Amino acid sequence: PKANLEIIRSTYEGSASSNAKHLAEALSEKVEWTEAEGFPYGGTYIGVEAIMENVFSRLGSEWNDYKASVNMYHEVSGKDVIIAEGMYSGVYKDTGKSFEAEFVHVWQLENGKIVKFKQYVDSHLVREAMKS
Amino acid sequence: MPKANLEIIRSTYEGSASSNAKHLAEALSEKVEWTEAEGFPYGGTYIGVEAIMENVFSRLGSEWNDYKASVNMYHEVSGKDVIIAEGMYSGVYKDTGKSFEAEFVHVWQLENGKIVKFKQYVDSHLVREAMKS
Ligand code: NA
Ligand code: NA
Repeated sequence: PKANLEIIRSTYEGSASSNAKHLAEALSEKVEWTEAEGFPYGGTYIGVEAIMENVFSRLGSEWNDYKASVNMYHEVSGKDVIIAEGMYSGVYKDTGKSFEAEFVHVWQLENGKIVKFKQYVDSHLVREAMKS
Repeated sequence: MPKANLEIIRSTYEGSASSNAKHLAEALSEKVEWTEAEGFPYGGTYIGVEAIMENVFSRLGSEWNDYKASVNMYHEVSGKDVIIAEGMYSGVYKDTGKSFEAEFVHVWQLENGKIVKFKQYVDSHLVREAMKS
């Protein structure tokens, strides 16, 4: 099997299509996916179909060029956990305002499947781009 | 020999505010660079303890009641002098009387037992909402 670090990098480091396919291939059936409360898509979603409807489809439809760029990956001692420090950027369609916001994503894997994801994000900056 | 990284970082959260502060001051390197998230009210990068206290901790103390950072997971990065803490802030903003809760991650880097870098990630919208009249 591919290393966990490689699996996680594969959800960010390629084209949008390769990233999306890689993520879907790696998600466990009952993956628990948490967007930060202050982020517009905040909440916890169980399974790929809820994640697509409530999160990724909206990142595509409400923003132009929504992008997540990782600056560091960290492998956690004594866990199957990968922590990514990164930056988001994008333009909110309704306002035309661009933003940048720093994030951390905490990924947990079991037997090489992604079983948990949690977003931490500088949500004030995201929300400011949404303000007319 | 210095104490373990994990021990040092835990000692900055797991006591009362007064001992946490003592422990942090004792562990900060002279060259520490400390970054608060841009969208957090005290956003910026601060060099050295004096700047950190002036711009960050003094204001957490003076502008809020019972500002607290509660850690839910401590992580140590394999083969690196990096500790990552996941947790929750809580507090009441004095000027509005509003309470908040917000999720954070803190990324700490050390060199030979002294903290050389800190970086805050925080759900800043929720903090900012408590500050609105
Ligand atoms: Na590990
Ligand atoms: Na106070």
